[PDB]
Amino acid sequence: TTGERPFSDIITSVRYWVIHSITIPALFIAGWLFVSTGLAYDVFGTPRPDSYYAQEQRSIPLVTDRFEAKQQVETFLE
Amino acid sequence: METITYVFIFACIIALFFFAIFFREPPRI
Amino acid sequence: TITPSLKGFFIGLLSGAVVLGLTFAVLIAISQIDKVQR
Amino acid sequence: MEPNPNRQPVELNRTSLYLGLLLILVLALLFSSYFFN
Amino acid sequence: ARRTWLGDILRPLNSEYGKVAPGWGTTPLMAVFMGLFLVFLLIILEIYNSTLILDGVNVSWKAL
Amino acid sequence: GGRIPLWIVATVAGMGVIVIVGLFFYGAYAGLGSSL
Amino acid sequence: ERGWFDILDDWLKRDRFVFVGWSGILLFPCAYLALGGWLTGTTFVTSWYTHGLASSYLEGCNFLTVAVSTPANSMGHSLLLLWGPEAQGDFTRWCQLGGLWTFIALHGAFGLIGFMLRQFEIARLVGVRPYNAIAFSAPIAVFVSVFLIYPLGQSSWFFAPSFGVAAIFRFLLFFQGFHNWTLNPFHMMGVAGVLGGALLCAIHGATVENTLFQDGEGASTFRAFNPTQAEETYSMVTANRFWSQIFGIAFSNKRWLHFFMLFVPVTGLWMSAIGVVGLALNLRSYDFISQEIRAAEDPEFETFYTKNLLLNEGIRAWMAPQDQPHENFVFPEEVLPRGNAL
Amino acid sequence: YPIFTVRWVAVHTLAVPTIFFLGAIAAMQFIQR
Amino acid sequence: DIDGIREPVSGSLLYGNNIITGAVVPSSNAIGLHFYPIWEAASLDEWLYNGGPYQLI
Amino acid sequence: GLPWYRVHTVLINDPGRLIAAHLMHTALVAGWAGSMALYELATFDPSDPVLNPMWRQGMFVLPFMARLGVTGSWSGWSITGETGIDPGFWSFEGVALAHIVLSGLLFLAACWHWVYWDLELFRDPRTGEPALDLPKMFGIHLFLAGLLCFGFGAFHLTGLFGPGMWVSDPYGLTGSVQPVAPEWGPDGFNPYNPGGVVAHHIAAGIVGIIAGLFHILVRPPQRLYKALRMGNIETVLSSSIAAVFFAAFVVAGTMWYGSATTPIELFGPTRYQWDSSYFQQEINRRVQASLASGATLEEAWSAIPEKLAFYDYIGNNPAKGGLFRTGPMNKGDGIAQAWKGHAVFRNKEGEELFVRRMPAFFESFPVILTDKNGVVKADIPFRRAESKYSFEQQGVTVSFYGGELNGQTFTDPPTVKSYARKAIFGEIFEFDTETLNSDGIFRTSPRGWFTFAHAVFALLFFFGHIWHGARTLFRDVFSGIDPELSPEQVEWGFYQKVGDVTTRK
Amino acid sequence: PLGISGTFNFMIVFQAEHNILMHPFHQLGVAGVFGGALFCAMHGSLVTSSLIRETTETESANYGYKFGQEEETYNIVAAHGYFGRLIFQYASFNNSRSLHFFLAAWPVVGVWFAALGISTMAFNLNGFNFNHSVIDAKGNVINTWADIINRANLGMEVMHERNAHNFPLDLA
Ligand code: CLA
Ligand code: CLA
Ligand code: CLA
Ligand code: CLA
Ligand code: CLA
Ligand SMILES: CCCCCCCCCCCCCCCC(=O)OC[C@H](COP(=O)(O)OC[C@@H](O)CO)OC(=O)CCCCCCCCCCCCCCC
Ligand SMILES: CC1=C(/C=C/C(C)=C/C=C/C(C)=C/C=C/C=C(C)/C=C/C=C(C)/C=C/C2=C(C)CCCC2(C)C)C(C)(C)CCC1
Ligand SMILES: CC1=C(/C=C/C(C)=C/C=C/C(C)=C/C=C/C=C(C)/C=C/C=C(C)/C=C/C2=C(C)CCCC2(C)C)C(C)(C)CCC1
Ligand SMILES: CCCCCCCS[C@@H]1O[C@H](CO)[C@@H](O)[C@H](O)[C@H]1O
Ligand SMILES: [Ca+2]
Ligand SMILES: [Ca+2]
Ligand SMILES: [Cl-]
Ligand SMILES: [Cl-]
Ligand SMILES: [Fe+2]
Ligand SMILES: [Mg+2]
Repeated sequence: TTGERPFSDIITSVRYWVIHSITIPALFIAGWLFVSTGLAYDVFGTPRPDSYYAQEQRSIPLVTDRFEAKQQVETFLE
Repeated sequence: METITYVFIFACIIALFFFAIFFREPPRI
Repeated sequence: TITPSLKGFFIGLLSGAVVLGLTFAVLIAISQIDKVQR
Repeated sequence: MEPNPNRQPVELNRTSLYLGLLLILVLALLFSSYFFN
Repeated sequence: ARRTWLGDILRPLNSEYGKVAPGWGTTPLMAVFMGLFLVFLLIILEIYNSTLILDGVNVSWKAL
Repeated sequence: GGRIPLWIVATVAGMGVIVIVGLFFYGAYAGLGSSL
Repeated sequence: ERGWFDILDDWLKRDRFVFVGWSGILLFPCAYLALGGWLTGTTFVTSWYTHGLASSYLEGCNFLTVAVSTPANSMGHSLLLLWGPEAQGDFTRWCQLGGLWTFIALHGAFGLIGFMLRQFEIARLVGVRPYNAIAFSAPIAVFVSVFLIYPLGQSSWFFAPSFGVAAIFRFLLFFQGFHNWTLNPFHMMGVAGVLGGALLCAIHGATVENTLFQDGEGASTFRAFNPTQAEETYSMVTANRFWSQIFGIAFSNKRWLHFFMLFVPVTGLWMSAIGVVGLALNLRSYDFISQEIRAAEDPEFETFYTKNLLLNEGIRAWMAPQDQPHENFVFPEEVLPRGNAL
Repeated sequence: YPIFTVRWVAVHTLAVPTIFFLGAIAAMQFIQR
Repeated sequence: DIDGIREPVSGSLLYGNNIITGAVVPSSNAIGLHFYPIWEAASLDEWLYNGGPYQLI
Repeated sequence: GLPWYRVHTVLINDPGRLIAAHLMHTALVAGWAGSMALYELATFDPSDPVLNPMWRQGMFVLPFMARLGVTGSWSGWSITGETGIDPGFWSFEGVALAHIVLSGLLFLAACWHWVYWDLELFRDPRTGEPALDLPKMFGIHLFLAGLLCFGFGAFHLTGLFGPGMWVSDPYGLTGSVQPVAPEWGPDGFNPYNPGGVVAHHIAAGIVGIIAGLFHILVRPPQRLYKALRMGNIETVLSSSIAAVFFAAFVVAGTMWYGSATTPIELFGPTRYQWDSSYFQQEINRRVQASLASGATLEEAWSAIPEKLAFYDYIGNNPAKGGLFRTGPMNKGDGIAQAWKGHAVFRNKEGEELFVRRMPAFFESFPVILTDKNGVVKADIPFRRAESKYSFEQQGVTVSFYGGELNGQTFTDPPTVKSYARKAIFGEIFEFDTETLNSDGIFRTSPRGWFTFAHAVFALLFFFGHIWHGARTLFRDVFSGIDPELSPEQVEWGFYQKVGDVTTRK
Repeated sequence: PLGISGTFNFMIVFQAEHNILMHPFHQLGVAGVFGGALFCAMHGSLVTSSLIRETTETESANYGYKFGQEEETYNIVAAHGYFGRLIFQYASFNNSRSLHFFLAAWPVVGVWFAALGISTMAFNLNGFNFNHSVIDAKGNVINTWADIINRANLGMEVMHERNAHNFPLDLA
């Protein structure tokens, strides 16, 4: 009894569904594409399945230098 | 001396149980 | 000298001042616009 | 000396005595092994 | 209550219980000193943390 | 007021939850994370 | 209704669906960012560069194995600010360096401050005593001791818990093998307060539900209660008699009962926090010296205490090379402690 | 009834990223190594 | 001898335990799920070696 | 009557007896300091600041006396190993005696204030009710605190009228009490710069004098007076506990990380110095410079100070202790007597091998030797049947340079293995384990014990802050909520603004 | 074992042999006991916060309640008014019977699942195993926190009952 429209009124109204039958699927498709385009890997710097190791390297690219860690990751990525 | 200590504390706790049950402040309505 | 981390410090300080400034500007504005009735 | 009017009686009821003795005796039972080490 | 020489002398220092300045008084100036003190603590924290690194300020035993 | 009955909104919404969680379980057996 | 301060106060304190308050200004952004940083990291962010682990749905982990992991040991206790000297404003690199860890831990810390200020604020407005805020000091002591003090006493944030289901399981096992934390009497007091609290929760709920007054005709009894009713909904007198006769003692004072329900778990969590402060310094209850002196001189003397240290020794040697990659441990097969066959 | 309340904002700060994330995670179920 | 390998584990206070290390030790792995009441033993000394008190308790 | 946990509340309305209770607390604390010092003096061995300094001996107050310039005994020794010194009155013993006398005087004053509690000074002249003007008391106390803080920095720490403070080189080899000039540039904020401690006191002291004058002269805003309940002494308890927990967390941190006020010759080395092999790096530096300039290996290692080698040993790391492993570090590994010298391990081929050191995390650690590239070359196996790297197979030997064993070489494998086990701890020492019946198990130093107690008390004082802050702001509902409380005031939307009747909707 | 350290021995071996931490029934037990403790503190604090004023400041408020009195001793409407605002109105109970039923049910159901966790790991249906679940494009194993758990479990496994196994598998 704080004023706002009751949730049960909103989610059973035709107009809620007209707005949301477009916004909900649009958001979901945008999330889908953020991954399917590969963009998620690049924003966050997460390795793709082919990018954890070089072909013959077999030690992990562990960061070992506090202030030049950013440079280490850049060289590791080289 | 340690065994004595552990068994003594334990015995005090069993005595405490007896008084707390049979010599509790009786609940009064 | 302004070292790169002192410059980063000023950036952090400015960013925080701005998040706080805008937050209070907005809340003051909204409270002014939407007053309780007495 | 004139009496101090801030004085108050203090109480510990029987249940509190029992709860308190149980706390102390069980704390002792728990900590004694570490004290003997 | 008992009067004494020293209590007579000190009486004025304990006579303004409850006395206030009107309204907000010096609250805004206090706020400025508080903000400056927050910034001061942040600075000494970041230097100790090595998040803020300053010319001629080697945070270690070894130049000190 | 509402044109769409609450029991339908619930049923459809619940079914949607089952589908998306179902998909996440399928994914435990295929592609990344599948051990294969 | 005066100056802007008092107009802002009015609006902040409106009776709405989600109460805001002055505390809301700290709470909401901090809780939102802690939770969102957790969902963002577990969904998208790796731990390859800090731990050599995959940790996100993106890389193939499931709800149990995802985490936002701590930064590399080389980061020490860096605040690891986005604009700081490590990431220098590069968001991608900041994610790869474990910046989301300190982001979550610190926003989470300020958020808990805001939640507790919320408890005080709402209590003051509604006119109740602030015991809920007081009780919440136990969550606070636990968060601060385990997520801040513990790693501050160790070499780096690397050894804080990582934010994840399996990551936290790993943290438990590490504390067993390295700190023998089960032997610690402050942890034992925590366990007593948690299990004793769950005990009180269960027994008090069951007792009320089973000493209810028949206040309606329904065989489903929940409708036969009214919040505004003057009368107790259940019989303290009958409840007291039942437990007095079953167990030997019983509550007779409802006020004491409810205070004790606050006291037990709050006190147990505070005790566990003190033990963790000691573990920050490796100040463990690891050993009983008299046990070791005897066992060293008498190869036929064995207790469950000596059996558990053998397990700890296994945990340390088997887990350390992958759990502490900055150490570059190489332990040749021949040095690993193992019993026969296994 | 007002439309855009504190509550409305609260609901969307959570609901909006939630749906976007759920689409991201659904797409992940088809990634192969 | 909890694990049936003639390697007896001391559980009691008088044999070198404190409240934290002490235990009544489970019955012997040689017994398995066999019912081992006192009268199954040749003596109380055997019953004790094999962890009879554990089952009774 | 009052419950047991409230007995001291009889003091809330009684300024005289509160002052008496404070005096008594102060008498107890000064008496503690006095007694603690005398117990330390009765047990302290001053004969070897190199391998048996105060922090090896469980000394807790001695380093606090030393930090501020009390470094001598009336019996003639000094903390830096001098003989025939005259400390004047202010020796360790003079400081202990001063605290015991202070204790006695404070106890007597407490008695007077308890008896003569009903002084007119404590009565509000208008109402005749007990009253303390807390805002004004704050300015007076802050002014005094500022003057003392200032004079401590300006006279004591500078040596201008006082002894100075303890300072040392970066490796804690040659510490002594020195006058220290204030550092006024940004390096003043460096925790490792002692001049910044001097500048702190001068500057913060001036600020406290000013702020104190302000607080004496300007009344609180009505707004702040009511908000913080400034007529309620419990508000001061709340904020004072907050200030004290903040200060306690700070002294726990600077004890654990080290600073110019937590010097390693007084409290021991830090754990981080082991983690970063701080002393090993310096020792190797010095040996390489000796070798560069034509020294033999024996000469180069023989030039390493015993004191430097001893810091490069895990038995001195404060993160190697146990909560119930009580007493002095000497009770564990023993009283250090002498450096054995630096152990060099070699295999049959004569390649130099290095024992992997134990990290502070590990109560036990295997023995693994690597070459200079970190490749494993030897170890001490657990299972033997597939052993490839044993000392017997690899023909491992150990030779000592410097110390007791300088010039010696051991080839017997159990003997070489015994030394390898010690090398996991860093430099190897001879210890007296008999005098104290030492048990061989590592304890922490005063650096560890201090940090533990203060972090724990800081966290507990957070609770006392929250509790007294609550009591202050909710005093009106201490015994319960209004029995007539309007159900309109907790129902939703009856009021527009939560808990405000004037906003009834 | 009937002993404090024996209990820890049982737990550690059980983790080696069943990966209990990774079992959802043990996880439900944790939620049961952590949640039981949480709701215990919550209820204690909510009732305590709304006790009706019946005593003076020099008396324990507990004297404000008398054994067997008819009237409720706190204001549930006040408590609900606080807690509905702390979270939101419909997240709070105003019905004492529902509240107390929840207090019973949450820890009791969680602990039943704890018990069924142990009773079904008794028959070796064990915690989730994601050891080497994440593999890169070539086939390299990419460790997750589950693999680090595995390494700790292996330490327990190889060391426990160090003289009792003659053959390579521990099959009970
Ligand atoms: C109440 C809300 C709140 C609080 C308490 C915090 C707190 C914090 N944030 Mg978060 N944040 C918030 C809201 C908040 N944030 C919001 C809304 C966003 C979205 C924009 C973020 C996004 C964010 C990011 C991306 C990061 C943080 C980080 C941080 C941490 C460092 C902040 C800092 O150093 O500021 C310094 C600034 C202040 C303390 C403001 C001081 C204002 C003073 C009193 C006045 C001085 C102003 C002065 C006139 C300006 C002159 C400057 C000039 C010299 C250039 C700290 C835990 C960092 C972190 O978590 O790293 C791990 C980090 O990387 N925050
Ligand atoms: C009988 C079994 C048992 C029991 C009952 C306990 C009980 C306890 N353990 Mg012990 N543990 C055990 C066995 C047990 N342990 C064993 C065998 C080991 C191996 C050594 C351990 C190892 C262990 C470790 C390593 C630690 C514990 C700790 C604890 C305490 C955790 C308190 C808590 O709730 O923290 C949970 C966290 C909080 C209360 C912090 C605040 C949380 C906020 C409120 C969260 C808000 C969330 C937000 C709303 C949204 C979430 C979003 C969602 C998507 C997830 C508690 C005393 C911890 C401890 O002592 O801390 C001091 C700890 O660090 N245990
Ligand atoms: C800040 C406080 C402090 C600190 C850091 C130290 C530090 C030190 N002292 Mg000093 N000391 C102090 C205060 C302190 N002391 C006081 C107040 C006294 C008078 C009692 C002494 C008298 C003293 C003597 C006589 C000696 C020392 C010695 C030492 C050294 C060894 C300490 C040790 O073994 O601890 C061991 C610590 C513990 C075993 C931890 C105790 C934890 C308690 C028991 C937990 C209690 C839990 C509680 C019951 C739970 C309640 C639960 C409830 C709320 C529900 C070390 C340098 C020794 C030294 O070497 O002297 C040269 C030595 O002989 N001290
Ligand atoms: C400067 C610090 C300080 C001061 C002056 C006070 C003063 C007070 N407190 Mg607060 N408090 C503090 C810090 C402080 N507290 C801290 C750190 C905590 C958390 C641990 C609390 C938690 C607390 C609670 C929960 C309560 C108080 C209460 C009180 C009042 C009555 C105290 C009494 O009669 O106890 C009488 C105590 C005894 C007869 C025996 C106590 C024995 C203790 C537990 C163990 C032995 C202590 C040992 C001698 C300690 C050496 C001290 C040193 C190591 C710190 C009084 C106004 C009570 C109150 O509000 O009354 C209305 C109350 O309920 N305090
Ligand atoms: C859980 C944390 C917590 C809670 C719930 C409280 C609650 C309370 N405080 Mg206490 N306090 C705390 C921690 C807390 N305090 C800390 C850590 C300190 C510093 C020592 C204080 C210092 C203090 C004083 C001096 C006083 C109180 C008082 C009060 C009471 C009124 C509310 C208030 O003043 O809030 C204070 C507000 C906060 C704690 C929120 C501050 C948010 C900060 C500014 C955000 C900073 C962001 C940061 C700059 C980002 C960079 C991070 C960096 C790591 C990079 C109430 C009992 C007053 C009282 O008792 O009146 C009777 C009172 O006089 N507090
Ligand atoms: C019903 C099967 C589910 C297991 C039990 C669930 C609740 C009952 C058990 C708790 C007992 C606590 C001690 C007695 C506490 C006590 O005395 O309770 C009493 C309380 C009220 O009693 P009444 O007499 O009003 O109602 C019960 C009968 O007389 C029928 O009216 O009982 C109930 O509310 C039963 C609700 C059953 C609702 C149907 C099942 C609910 C399923 C929920 C489980 C979800 C699974 C989640 C797993 C992840
Ligand atoms: C970090 C960061 C940030 C922020 C971010 C954010 C804020 C985010 C948010 C985010 C979000 C907000 C997200 C969300 C998500 C969600 C999800 C992902 C969900 C899921 C769910 C599910 C899956 C469900 C499940 C279940 C349950 C729980 C129970 C019942 C049954 C079922 C199974 C259904 C910023 C920008 C400032 C910058 C820096 C960094
Ligand atoms: C009167 C007089 C005098 C004298 C005086 C004197 C002689 C004094 C002394 C005093 C003293 C001689 C004091 C002492 C004190 C002490 C104390 C106060 C202590 C305390 C302790 C505590 C508190 C502890 C605690 C604890 C424990 C026990 C265990 C562990 C934990 C802890 C730490 C917590 C003269 C002639 C000058 C003149 C004038 C008159
Ligand atoms: C967010 C913290 C703000 C601290 C309050 C600063 C006091 S601001 C204060 O506001 C008054 C309203 O009566 C004005 O009339 C007056 O001019 C002004 O001094
Ligand atoms: Ca001996
Ligand atoms: Ca491929
Ligand atoms: Cl075992
Ligand atoms: Cl076998
Ligand atoms: Fe209840
Ligand atoms: Mg998959």
